[PDB]
Amino acid sequence: PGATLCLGHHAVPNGTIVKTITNDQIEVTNATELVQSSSTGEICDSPHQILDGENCTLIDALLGDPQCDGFQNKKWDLFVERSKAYSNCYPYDVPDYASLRSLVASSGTLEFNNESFNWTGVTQNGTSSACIRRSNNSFFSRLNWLTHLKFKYPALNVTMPNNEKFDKLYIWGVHHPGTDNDQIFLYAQASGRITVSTKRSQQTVIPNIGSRPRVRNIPSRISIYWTIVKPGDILLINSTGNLIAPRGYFKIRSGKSSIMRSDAPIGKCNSECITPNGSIPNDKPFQNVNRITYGACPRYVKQNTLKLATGMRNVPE
Amino acid sequence: PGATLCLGHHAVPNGTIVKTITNDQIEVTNATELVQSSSTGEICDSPHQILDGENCTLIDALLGDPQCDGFQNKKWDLFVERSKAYSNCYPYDVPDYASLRSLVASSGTLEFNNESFNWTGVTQNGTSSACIRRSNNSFFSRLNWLTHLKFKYPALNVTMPNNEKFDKLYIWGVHHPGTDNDQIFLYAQASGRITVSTKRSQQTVIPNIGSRPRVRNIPSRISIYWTIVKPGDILLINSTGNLIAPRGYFKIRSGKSSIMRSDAPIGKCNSECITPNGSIPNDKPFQNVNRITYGACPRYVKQNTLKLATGMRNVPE
Amino acid sequence: PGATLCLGHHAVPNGTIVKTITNDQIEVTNATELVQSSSTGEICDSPHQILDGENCTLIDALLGDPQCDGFQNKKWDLFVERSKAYSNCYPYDVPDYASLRSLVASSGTLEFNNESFNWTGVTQNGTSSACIRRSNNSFFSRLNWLTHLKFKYPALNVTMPNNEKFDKLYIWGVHHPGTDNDQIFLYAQASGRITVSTKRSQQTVIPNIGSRPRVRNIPSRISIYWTIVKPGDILLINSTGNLIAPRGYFKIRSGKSSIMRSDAPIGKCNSECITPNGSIPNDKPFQNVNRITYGACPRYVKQNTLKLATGMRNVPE
Amino acid sequence: GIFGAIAGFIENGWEGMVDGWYGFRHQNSEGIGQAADLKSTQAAIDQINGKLNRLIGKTNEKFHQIEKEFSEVEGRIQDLEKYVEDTKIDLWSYNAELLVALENQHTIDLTDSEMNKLFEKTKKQLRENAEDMGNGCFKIYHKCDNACIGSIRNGTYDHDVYRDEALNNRFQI
Amino acid sequence: GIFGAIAGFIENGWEGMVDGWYGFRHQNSEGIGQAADLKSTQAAIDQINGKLNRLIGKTNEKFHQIEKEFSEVEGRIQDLEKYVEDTKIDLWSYNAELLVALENQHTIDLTDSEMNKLFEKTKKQLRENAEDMGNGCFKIYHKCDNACIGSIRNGTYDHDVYRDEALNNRFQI
Amino acid sequence: GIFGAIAGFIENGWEGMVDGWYGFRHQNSEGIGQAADLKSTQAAIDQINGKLNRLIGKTNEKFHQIEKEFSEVEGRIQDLEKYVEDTKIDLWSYNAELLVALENQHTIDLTDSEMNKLFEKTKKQLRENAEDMGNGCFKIYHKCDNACIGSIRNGTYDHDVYRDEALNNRFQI
Ligand SMILES: *[C@@H]1O[C@H](CO)[C@@H](O[C@@H]2O[C@H](CO)[C@@H](O[C@@H]3O[C@H](CO[C@H]4O[C@H](CO)[C@@H](O)[C@H](O)[C@@H]4O)[C@@H](O)[C@H](O[C@H]4O[C@H](CO)[C@@H](O)[C@H](O)[C@@H]4O)[C@@H]3O)[C@H](O)[C@H]2NC(C)=O)[C@H](O)[C@H]1NC(C)=O
Ligand SMILES: *[C@@H]1O[C@H](CO)[C@@H](O[C@@H]2O[C@H](CO)[C@@H](O[C@@H]3O[C@H](CO[C@H]4O[C@H](CO)[C@@H](O)[C@H](O)[C@@H]4O)[C@@H](O)[C@H](O[C@H]4O[C@H](CO)[C@@H](O)[C@H](O)[C@@H]4O)[C@@H]3O)[C@H](O)[C@H]2NC(C)=O)[C@H](O)[C@H]1NC(C)=O
Ligand SMILES: *[C@@H]1O[C@H](CO)[C@@H](O[C@@H]2O[C@H](CO)[C@@H](O[C@@H]3O[C@H](CO[C@H]4O[C@H](CO)[C@@H](O)[C@H](O)[C@@H]4O)[C@@H](O)[C@H](O[C@H]4O[C@H](CO)[C@@H](O)[C@H](O)[C@@H]4O)[C@@H]3O)[C@H](O)[C@H]2NC(C)=O)[C@H](O)[C@H]1NC(C)=O
Ligand SMILES: *[C@@H]1O[C@H](CO)[C@@H](O[C@@H]2O[C@H](CO)[C@@H](O[C@@H]3O[C@H](CO)[C@@H](O)[C@H](O)[C@@H]3O)[C@H](O)[C@H]2NC(C)=O)[C@H](O)[C@H]1NC(C)=O
Ligand SMILES: *[C@@H]1O[C@H](CO)[C@@H](O[C@@H]2O[C@H](CO)[C@@H](O[C@@H]3O[C@H](CO)[C@@H](O)[C@H](O)[C@@H]3O)[C@H](O)[C@H]2NC(C)=O)[C@H](O)[C@H]1NC(C)=O
Ligand SMILES: *[C@@H]1O[C@H](CO)[C@@H](O[C@@H]2O[C@H](CO)[C@@H](O[C@@H]3O[C@H](CO)[C@@H](O)[C@H](O)[C@@H]3O)[C@H](O)[C@H]2NC(C)=O)[C@H](O)[C@H]1NC(C)=O
Ligand SMILES: *[C@@H]1O[C@H](CO)[C@@H](O[C@@H]2O[C@H](CO)[C@@H](O)[C@H](O)[C@H]2NC(C)=O)[C@H](O)[C@H]1NC(C)=O
Ligand SMILES: *[C@@H]1O[C@H](CO)[C@@H](O[C@@H]2O[C@H](CO)[C@@H](O)[C@H](O)[C@H]2NC(C)=O)[C@H](O)[C@H]1NC(C)=O
Ligand SMILES: *[C@@H]1O[C@H](CO)[C@@H](O[C@@H]2O[C@H](CO)[C@@H](O)[C@H](O)[C@H]2NC(C)=O)[C@H](O)[C@H]1NC(C)=O
Ligand SMILES: *[C@@H]1O[C@H](CO)[C@@H](O)[C@H](O)[C@H]1NC(C)=O
Ligand SMILES: *[C@@H]1O[C@H](CO)[C@@H](O)[C@H](O)[C@H]1NC(C)=O
Ligand SMILES: *[C@@H]1O[C@H](CO)[C@@H](O)[C@H](O)[C@H]1NC(C)=O
Ligand SMILES: *[C@@H]1O[C@H](CO)[C@@H](O)[C@H](O)[C@H]1NC(C)=O
Ligand SMILES: *[C@@H]1O[C@H](CO)[C@@H](O)[C@H](O)[C@H]1NC(C)=O
Ligand SMILES: *[C@@H]1O[C@H](CO)[C@@H](O)[C@H](O)[C@H]1NC(C)=O
Ligand SMILES: *[C@@H]1O[C@H](CO)[C@@H](O)[C@H](O)[C@H]1NC(C)=O
Ligand SMILES: *[C@@H]1O[C@H](CO)[C@@H](O)[C@H](O)[C@H]1NC(C)=O
Ligand SMILES: *[C@@H]1O[C@H](CO)[C@@H](O)[C@H](O)[C@H]1NC(C)=O
Ligand SMILES: *[C@@H]1O[C@H](CO)[C@@H](O)[C@H](O)[C@H]1NC(C)=O
Ligand SMILES: *[C@@H]1O[C@H](CO)[C@@H](O)[C@H](O)[C@H]1NC(C)=O
Ligand SMILES: *[C@@H]1O[C@H](CO)[C@@H](O)[C@H](O)[C@H]1NC(C)=O
Ligand SMILES: *[C@@H]1O[C@H](CO)[C@@H](O)[C@H](O)[C@H]1NC(C)=O
Repeated sequence: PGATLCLGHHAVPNGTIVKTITNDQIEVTNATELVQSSSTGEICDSPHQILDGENCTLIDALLGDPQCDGFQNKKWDLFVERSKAYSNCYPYDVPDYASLRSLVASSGTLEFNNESFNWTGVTQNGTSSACIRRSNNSFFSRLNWLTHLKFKYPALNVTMPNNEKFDKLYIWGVHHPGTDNDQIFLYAQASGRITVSTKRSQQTVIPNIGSRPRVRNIPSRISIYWTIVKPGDILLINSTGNLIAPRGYFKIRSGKSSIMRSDAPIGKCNSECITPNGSIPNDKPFQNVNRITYGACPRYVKQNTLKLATGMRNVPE
Repeated sequence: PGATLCLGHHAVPNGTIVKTITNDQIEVTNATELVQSSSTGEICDSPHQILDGENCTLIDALLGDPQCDGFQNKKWDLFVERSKAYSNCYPYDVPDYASLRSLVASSGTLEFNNESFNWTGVTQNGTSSACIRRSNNSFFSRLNWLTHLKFKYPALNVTMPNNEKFDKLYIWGVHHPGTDNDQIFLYAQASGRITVSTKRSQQTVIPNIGSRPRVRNIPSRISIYWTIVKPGDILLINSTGNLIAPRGYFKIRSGKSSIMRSDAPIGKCNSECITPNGSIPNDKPFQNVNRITYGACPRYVKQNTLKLATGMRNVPE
Repeated sequence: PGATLCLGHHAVPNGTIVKTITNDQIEVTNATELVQSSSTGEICDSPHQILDGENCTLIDALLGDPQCDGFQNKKWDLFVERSKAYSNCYPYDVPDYASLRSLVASSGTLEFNNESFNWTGVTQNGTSSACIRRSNNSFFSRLNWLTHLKFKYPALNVTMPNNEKFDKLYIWGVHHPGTDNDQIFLYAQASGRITVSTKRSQQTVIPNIGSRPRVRNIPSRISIYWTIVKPGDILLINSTGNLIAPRGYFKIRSGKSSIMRSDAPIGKCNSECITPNGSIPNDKPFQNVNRITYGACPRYVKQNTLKLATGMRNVPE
Repeated sequence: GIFGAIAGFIENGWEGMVDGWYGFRHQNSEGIGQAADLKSTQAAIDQINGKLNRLIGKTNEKFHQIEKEFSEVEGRIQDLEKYVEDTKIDLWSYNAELLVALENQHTIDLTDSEMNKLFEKTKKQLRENAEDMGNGCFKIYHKCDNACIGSIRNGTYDHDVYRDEALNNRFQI
Repeated sequence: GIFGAIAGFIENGWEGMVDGWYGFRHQNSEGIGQAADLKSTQAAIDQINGKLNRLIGKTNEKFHQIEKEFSEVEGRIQDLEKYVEDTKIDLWSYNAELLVALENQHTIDLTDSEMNKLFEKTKKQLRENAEDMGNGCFKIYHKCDNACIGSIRNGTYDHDVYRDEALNNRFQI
Repeated sequence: GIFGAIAGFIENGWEGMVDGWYGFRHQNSEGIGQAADLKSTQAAIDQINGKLNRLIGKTNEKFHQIEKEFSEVEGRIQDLEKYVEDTKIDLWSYNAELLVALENQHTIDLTDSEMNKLFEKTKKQLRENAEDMGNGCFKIYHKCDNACIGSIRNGTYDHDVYRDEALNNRFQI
């Protein structure tokens, strides 16, 4: 009689299809998903310091638009800009807006030390009806609108040395008045010229009087510029009018910080990876949620699923 | 006596050499080429809408150089620029020529709606002997050369609102006269200043009188600029002379369109992939014909051949 | 009795750990390192023509700062800039410094032909106490500081045609005086305007009088610009003052040349691959020494070791 | 599939083997039984976990990068920003597609190998006391009760004990 | 080569087998013959076509990109445009070189595997009626006419029918 | 490991075999000996050198590139320069990690294959004159002096010479 001894392997009733080198569809006993394709919809507030911009662009908070006063001296790992945000101070533009945005975002701080600039000969703290702070007329909190003292605007030549261990980032601007009358009213001469300089750099700007289409009923404009002053170097503002001067400087750091456009609500939760659609788990090596990511994230790929076999070929009865 | 039963495999007299992980030269029974390395020499006119530039750069057709009048309002998947092409109107330059070229190319249309600009106070439709249209003196078809009316050039302040659902692309320019005399002759004052503006942007340009080396015997120059005006925004041209004004706007779309430099003839044929050397088949996954491609194309690699084995190792008798 | 015949394989007492697809730690009999992770510390002077900048940036040698006179007409495969280097002539800046640096570096030559420019009406060869050459006051060797002749500076309009087979690269500049007095002293009129032009291009520059913080006790500045003039084209300098004119042109080539920042000493040795830390051997396919390389180099990767098994699995007794 | 066991000479898997990946079925005088082989099962599982270790939970930190969506037409610099990101994504997508396809081919083959190794080890153990039926089963030419079958599964089977009995049954007319 | 059949224990291929990739040659009482095995042949061919499906006709559409040739020196922005494209091309070139070399190693090995599997299946079928000569051939120890050889090629050979005859011829002095 | 020989049915390697990678140990009437097999050894070594040829000394020349370190904050264009290089380095780092892991898996498997092939070739050679003990060793059922063992190592062993003697010893009670 004897006996029979058979060698075999298992199989399952619920197989999954995977791709191989030789065959785009072969059934295996089990598999695991390698592409993360969903989010909860929320930006988790840990473990990164999230700063919700709310109504303010980063730039508006930098300048000191009055609805952004809560943002003074704050820090962030990720600054989140909302699409509903809007400016509500003096209408402005920034040549190379994206570069200023990027470098502030990347520095990750709005820390501002004031400095005593020698503005003898002019009227400081100019205000306007387009930049309201508690029903009064006001201005950009970190800028200083200089006008004439007794219908006289003497030639300015103000120095500010960097004797510190770190870089100073100076934000300043140029008023472009709406009419020739306004140019005389505010500065008591025909359009000036500004020249901000250091030992390594110089930026000269020409004010240009004229009407632009009204933004919040204001046809004048301010053009914002910036200057980085290194240790042992000196800031030098030369002007004969139209200067929107700095009240001080921003510290500029390096670090992990950045900025992201998103409309996701901020949650009380912990998640290393952030996208504009919400935080995503980072167990998987790939994701197709968003090409824009921050933190320890799976790498973005075009595929929406990639099945890795974690079992043998399934061969049913 | 019994019998003999031998197991074997085939072989061929004409083997091919392939590369492997362990050996750069092993003979297999058969192989297929994975690098496409040839073209017929022709750009196939299907399935992409090809527009042969012939004598005209895209920019010349945009502006309305007189040999490019056939190109008015045309569309393209791929615009093809020829190396023999040349300009034959008023000598010009474009700061950031490449960016204007790119964005028009990518929009894929030259569709132009005219608009009734309020040019009361000046003489429109200025002409020149360097821009010939049917033996008469003429100008760029889409631009408007404004000169004095009765030796007077009043200050211009013309508005054009975008009340449409789409962006408008405005092309305009600044005349730089050859001499001080010509500046008075054409505009009745010393060199002006132009200021084209919107709610989000402003471009001011200074005309600069002086001689440049003659191009087609003309030492003056026009500098071309552009402006995109969004829905609910308004164009505003401020000027005291030297304005080469727009007659209207170009629609700007997004899509599949682009531009390619090539001297290949256009064929009556069907081919998904286009290079500057001609169309190429796209059966293979790689090609070494050109790094510049358009359509569904094999990916460019440095190798000129890559043999994939499609048979077993060849082991002759 | 019979016999016993055993089949086996070798093993070693000193195994090495390698990574595999299925196991991050498996012992093999032998392995070879694929990441080059060290240098001797020296830049080998062969087989590439190394030019040690020493005290001079490439730009200083281009302009002709007086400590850089040894560099006139020299060639290089790799120009090496030292961090100790400093300028000691007239304080200057270059808008787009990086682009001029890059294109000279890449051309790989400083070959300079002088040209006889028609400067009748002015005083050539202006000097200064901030640019010392053998205790005398001097200037940038390749530039020409034009001042008034008999308190008169006539309008300049000087032509220089490129009748050659190759491009000419012209380097020129604009003096920005410290005070209004100095502007009259040197040029006998109020601030001029320069306009360098060709058939395809024009660069107009506005001088801007004013004080900048002193660099080597000098508050004035020169701003350096450049112009490439093609075969059959013509250079044209228009000016009413403030021109720092060229004495001639640089040949511009294409080739293998470049530039590297390093403080490594130059050795008498042969090595195809150069990094800022010194030359490295190129037997291995990868390196983690520096992402900046020149020559036939291993590719930079983040890993500091990668062990390739060159033997079987080690299975000790 | 490259070894020829799973989806080859083993006609199909066993859905009723739920305690291991590989195993033994027998018929003898005491009935018909089944048991898992732990060592084979663990060998395949360890190797698959080795792959998973390299792929699960090994992500990389990025912080400030470049802009990848744009509200305005700009031309040159934006073309280059878009192109770089599109380039990056295609190469990573290629890497992910190739990884999965190679790993999957290799997982299918290593699982087949583990089956083949268990069959070969068992065949050697049985020496001249059994013949291979060609479908993963051995005809054992001697009385082999549950303790005997047990001794084969456990690697303790002494083939000399049954050799006389088996040779005789094997080479009979 | 990794299984040891093609370019191993099978000394060479047969140029005169033009109707399949793998097959049988025999010598018996009725003469000397040849026949292809379709199943082995198709198994290898299907797998190679599987690779071809992934590589042939699977290209990607690109439209507006960046400029990759330049008529003027420009410096910074052009360096970066050139660098990005040079970077892209080297990584794709690397991908293509590695793909071909891995696929080729694997094709050579799968074809060798298919040969080894056909040899192993045949060896089991013959049970104790034949011995392996070490060069891909079996010495069959019984009269085996064309229908018998046919039955081995077709998987219908009944080994019990010839077992007596074969054992006797095998273990004779 | 995929063939089951090295770190499988061969329990361990031999540290005292220093003249080859693979080899033979014997016990017979004249004593206990060892010898390397050159052909197996060379087959594995050639294949590993084939890999080394593709990896050692095959570097690529680059000259002027882009700047990769910066002394000033600049914003947009520098972000894009940094990003491109960071992108390039991660993809090359990925390529190097994957290469080493695949090549290593394959080297371990080809070395195991070479061992298995030498065992299989030897098993066939011995025909009915020996049985496999399951640990890489054959019990040879006849007097086999040093010249006989030599003839097996050299591929010249004539199995018909000892067949009578071996069959008798094999199937005795
Ligand atoms: C099909 O194939 C897959 C992959 O091979 C198998 O899934 C794995 O199964 C194991 C065991 O069931 C799981 O191990 C558990 O991991 C938990 C962590 O899960 C979270 O975090 C990981 C990433 O770190 C994510 O992958 C995952 O999605 C979750 O978000 C642990 O918390 C578990 O711990 C429990 O058991 C241990 C015992 O040691 C205790 O100490 C704990 O207290 C706790 O009770 C556990 O270790 C593993 O997560 C699964 N991996 C994946 C990728 O999904 C399937 O099992 C298999 N299917 C079948 C039918 O075989
Ligand atoms: C060596 O190895 C290669 C690859 O394995 C083999 O070449 C293949 O062979 C098959 C059969 O001969 C070919 O199949 C045919 O494809 C035609 C399409 O060809 C064009 O388009 C493809 C891409 O879509 C390109 O690859 C190709 O270059 C051509 O531009 C079909 O039109 C054919 O159809 C014919 O037969 C069918 C029968 O089903 C009918 O329905 C049709 O009416 C028609 O008569 C056919 O399907 C295949 O193209 C080849 N591939 C490649 C990549 O070249 C060799 O056969 C092999 N050599 C040897 C000696 O074995
Ligand atoms: C562990 O694994 C590694 C790799 O498999 C083995 O190392 C190799 O061993 C061989 C032989 O010992 C070496 O071959 C020799 O190469 C020399 C060149 O070396 C330099 O250049 C190469 C790149 O071109 C670099 O890889 C290397 O680091 C050196 O900078 C030759 O000069 C040698 O020539 C000598 O012998 C020949 C005989 O033909 C004579 O003609 C010459 O006159 C001269 O005497 C020789 O060819 C090889 O370099 C090693 N490769 C690597 C990558 O290191 C180990 O052998 C192995 N270990 C063990 C214990 O087995
Ligand atoms: C150049 O032309 C533009 C466009 O006409 C001039 O701007 C326009 O100026 C008027 C007022 O001077 C604005 O009228 C407004 O009407 C609303 C009614 O709802 C009223 O609430 C406001 O108080 C205001 O009076 C008009 O909107 C405005 N348009 C734009 C687009 O700015 C411009 O003033 C002219 N330039 C010069 C230098 O005069
Ligand atoms: C600055 O100098 C340049 C170069 O000398 C002046 O341009 C030159 O002007 C003359 C005419 O005024 C051009 O002469 C031409 O000669 C041809 C003969 O073939 C004739 O057909 C033309 O009608 C013309 O008279 C000369 O080519 C031209 N050269 C260049 C390079 O433009 C320029 O006018 C001077 N600037 C000022 C403001 O005067
Ligand atoms: C705008 O204000 C700046 C800063 O006060 C003025 O520059 C300064 O000018 C004085 C001389 O006029 C420099 O004094 C120096 O003192 C040293 C003593 O060690 C002496 O060796 C020098 O000969 C020199 O007299 C001072 O350093 C300098 N500071 C800077 C930062 O440049 C500038 O002149 C004013 N602008 C105008 C148009 O006056
Ligand atoms: C994450 O958010 C992005 C938003 O950018 C989604 O991608 C867009 O989806 C819309 C509509 O589904 C498409 O028309 C666009 O083509 C996408 N935009 C871009 C810029 O690619 C994405 O679908 C979201 N993903 C998840 C998982 O929620
Ligand atoms: C396709 O056209 C291009 C034209 O750019 C050819 O590439 C050039 O070939 C010339 C001469 O053979 C070389 O000197 C250049 O180095 C190449 N230029 C560039 C920019 O790479 C290419 O040979 C053509 N290919 C085919 C298959 O026709
Ligand atoms: C080669 O030189 C570079 C100098 O850039 C070294 O990399 C820097 O090392 C310092 C200190 O070890 C770190 O703080 C920096 O993060 C590195 N700088 C950059 C820009 O990455 C590198 O260590 C040197 N390598 C060798 C092998 O000598
Ligand atoms: C099969 O069914 C079980 C039990 O319901 C489930 O947990 C498992 O994940 C399923 N496996 C697959 C591969 O679908
Ligand atoms: C943000 O602005 C909206 C109106 O634009 C207002 O409803 C909301 O209360 C504001 N919130 C804050 C915190 O300013
Ligand atoms: C700079 O300031 C000085 C001193 O007040 C003055 O003489 C000069 O005119 C100013 N220049 C400009 C351009 O504002
Ligand atoms: C070999 O010859 C045939 C018949 O002429 C041909 O069609 C086939 O493509 C050739 N194969 C190779 C691999 O060269
Ligand atoms: C293009 O211009 C050339 C001369 O430059 C001329 O021969 C040809 O006829 C022109 N064709 C068209 C369509 O303008
Ligand atoms: C703009 O137009 C207005 C109204 O005609 C005029 O007062 C002003 O001078 C113009 N400005 C410029 C710069 O052209
Ligand atoms: C082992 O030892 C030898 C002899 O000292 C040495 O040359 C060899 O490189 C070592 N091998 C490994 C893998 O460590
Ligand atoms: C370089 O300058 C330093 C001082 O800055 C000096 O010690 C050295 O001698 C100089 N060498 C040359 C060649 O100019
Ligand atoms: C200017 O300088 C050069 C070089 O020192 C000299 O040879 C030349 O004669 C000078 N030219 C004039 C006009 O003074
Ligand atoms: C250019 O030179 C000419 C001729 O000397 C002169 O009439 C004109 O004013 C100059 N223009 C400038 C901007 O220097
Ligand atoms: C085999 O081993 C298992 C250990 O789990 C034990 O239950 C069984 O009794 C053993 N049988 C024999 C016959 O060795
Ligand atoms: C084997 O099968 C083929 C079917 O094509 C048939 O021609 C042949 O007669 C069969 N022979 C036997 C003996 O089964
Ligand atoms: C086996 O071959 C070697 C050749 O190196 C020789 O030394 C030995 O005597 C041979 N022995 C036999 C029995 O063939």
